Amino acid sequence: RKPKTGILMLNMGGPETLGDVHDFLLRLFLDRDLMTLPIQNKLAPFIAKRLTPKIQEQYRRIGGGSPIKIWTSKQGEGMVKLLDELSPNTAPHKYYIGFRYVHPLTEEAIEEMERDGLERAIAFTQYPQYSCSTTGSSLNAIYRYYNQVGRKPTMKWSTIDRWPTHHLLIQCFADHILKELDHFPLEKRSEVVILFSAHSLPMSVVNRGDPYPQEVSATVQKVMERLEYCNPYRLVWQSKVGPMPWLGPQTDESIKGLCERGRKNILLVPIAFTSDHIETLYELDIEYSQVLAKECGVENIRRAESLNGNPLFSKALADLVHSHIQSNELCSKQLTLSCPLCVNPVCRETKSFFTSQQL
Amino acid sequence: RKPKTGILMLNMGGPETLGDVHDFLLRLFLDRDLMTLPIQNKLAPFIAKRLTPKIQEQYRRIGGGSPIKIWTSKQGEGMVKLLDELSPNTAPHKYYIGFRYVHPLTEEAIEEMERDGLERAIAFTQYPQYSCSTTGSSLNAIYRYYNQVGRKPTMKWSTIDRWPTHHLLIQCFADHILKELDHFPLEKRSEVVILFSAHSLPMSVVNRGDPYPQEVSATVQKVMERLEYCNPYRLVWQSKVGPMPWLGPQTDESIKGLCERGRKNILLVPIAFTSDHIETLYELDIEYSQVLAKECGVENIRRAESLNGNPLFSKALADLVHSHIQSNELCSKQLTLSCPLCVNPVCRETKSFFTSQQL
Ligand SMILES: CCCC1=Nc2nc(CNc3ccc(Cl)cc3)nn2C(=O)C1
Ligand SMILES: CCCC1=Nc2nc(CNc3ccc(Cl)cc3)nn2C(=O)C1
Ligand code: FES
Ligand code: FES
Repeated sequence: RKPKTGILMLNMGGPETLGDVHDFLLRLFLDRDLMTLPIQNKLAPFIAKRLTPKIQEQYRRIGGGSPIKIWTSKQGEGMVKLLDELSPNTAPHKYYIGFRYVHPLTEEAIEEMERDGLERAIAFTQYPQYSCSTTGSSLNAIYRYYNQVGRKPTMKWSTIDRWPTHHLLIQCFADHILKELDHFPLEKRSEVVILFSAHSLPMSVVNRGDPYPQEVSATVQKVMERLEYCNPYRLVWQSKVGPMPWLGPQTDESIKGLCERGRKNILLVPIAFTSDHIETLYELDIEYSQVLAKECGVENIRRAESLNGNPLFSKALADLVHSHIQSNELCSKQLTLSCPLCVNPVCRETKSFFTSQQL
Repeated sequence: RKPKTGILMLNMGGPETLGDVHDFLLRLFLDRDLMTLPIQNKLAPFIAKRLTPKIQEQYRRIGGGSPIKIWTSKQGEGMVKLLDELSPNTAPHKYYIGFRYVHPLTEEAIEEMERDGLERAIAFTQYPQYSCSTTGSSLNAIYRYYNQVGRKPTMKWSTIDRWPTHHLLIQCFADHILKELDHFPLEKRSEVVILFSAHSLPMSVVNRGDPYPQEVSATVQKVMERLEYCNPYRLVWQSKVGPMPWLGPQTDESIKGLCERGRKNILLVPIAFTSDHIETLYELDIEYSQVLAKECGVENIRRAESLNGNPLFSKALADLVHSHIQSNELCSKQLTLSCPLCVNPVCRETKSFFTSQQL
């Protein structure tokens, strides 16, 4: 039977092999929604070639590439198997992967969805918490695609544009935290500090009204509420690059600071990610948990397992799509409000693209 | 009958009359927990005398002084009346007001509680969301009082040090938002943007790991959950002072930004305050809603009523104390973890003061 409903899973993506690193970095630094550097179409290629060896070396240290596509695929397969049973009037369902910076690109996925002749298309961001830098840029690419080709879509579009507090997402995080708490020495379990580590944002993005920090904070609160506040916690921020101000405190300085103040039993939680990638496998697990932690005299530092192949996460994705379909929603209420200090004209056009869709 | 249980309600306070402004500013700029300044003991009286006319004029604009003491007293009386019936084994209950920067000062309240011979003393911060600059500095003052006086307490101490998601606090905000939504023209109700406006913090405090922004975000999420996401919202930050970086976006810039982008129907919500004071009556209601809003061409800008005399809020306070008593908690789990980049040694001493209390 031909596919009736397409679920486009949106992520920035990462290079699968060392050979993919250069083009990954090229697309990243060309992303005007992320950064407006001068002589962009010529300054970004210089940055890409200069940083490729360093970034190749990071991926070599975690096994040669990013696992994002593998995990996204497994999660999508499970989502589809459930949806075909959950929602037979919109079946058969097909998942598509739309990466921002590597193949398959969002634009290639849209071409395939259209070639498949879908009736309905769901832009399903894989970022639970919305940032203009993540979900916003992915959604812009969908709007831009139809604007560049100059023709209108042959499928009815809608988006699941955020889901920071979905009860099954929360249950997954709480399950992985408890599982990891069990791996500390029993005499130190109560002593463990839970560091929720989310990707940071430049302060210039925070200060123009990006909803990401507040939504990440809501995920943290719902998790800790499900855990009945069993351990103390803090929300800290990782992966800052460059010389500009970013939202802190930084994860690495917070680890170092806890250690120097007698808190040497630490549980890291990647609260803004749904699978492993360079920011967990390299930044948290190598740079912080092995190098920094040893330098500071950590007793035990562990990290909750990424959601990856947990079947409850696939259930969460299918439940989100099912509710989205039954409610006839085109987007969240939050998407109808663009950032108060937004300077990009595309954001309003992308918003209107989804709110005006024929049902 | 002799009072048995004292509830010390902690707030920064504000000057009741124009004559109180100078000493209010003096204590404010002498507070090393709130800000560090060179030669503070001679610099602060310079700043205090310089700023007194300006600040007296702000208070003149809202009727001659701060209403905080009035509202705190009404809230405390209602709390006590309920507690005497909720918890007769700890009755009679008596509330005490402990202001940081005006009379009655935290130190004066502690003296009175001790003189009254209470069996039990509860440090009940009136900030639902914890910052080291608000609740932390108030709790430090309790520890420092016993440290300076050289004696030990004659009453058993505990603290309710935060409550950002208490279900009755959330209901009060939701009720006031709905009531104010009804005062917009019906044809614009759906169009209203809800700006949750919380007092900002300097980035130097945020980057230390202060828990405030995450907890404020959690209050916002629970309110909007109760409101069923009926309107788009943003969390923005007010009351920045000085030239250093603070957490944004600023409330004033956000109002102006919305107006220039076509969102001319705005509901302000003071999400980190429990009553009116200068930041609502002057900054929000005069500086932003009358002057700024008129210059930008707002159609309707309103503000949810502060919780003030709402009897449901008094029920929330009594429910908090009652549950605190039943559970034998000395403090939240979160208080047992100091800021990872905290450089102030009193914070740990204060923490230990409460965790170590005889039950
Ligand atoms: C306005 C452009 C300035 C820039 N904004 C940026 N954001 C990021 C990473 N964003 C991110 C957030 C959450 C998650 Cl889950 C993953 C990724 N990198 N970056 C830059 O290099 C320049
Ligand atoms: C002219 C005064 C200089 C300063 N004023 C400051 N205010 C604060 C945060 N206060 C705060 C109040 C209420 C709430 Cl709900 C939350 C937070 N920090 N701070 C400084 O460091 C210096
Ligand atoms: S920047 Fe957030 S909407 Fe354009
Ligand atoms: S600064 Fe937060 S504990 Fe001292």
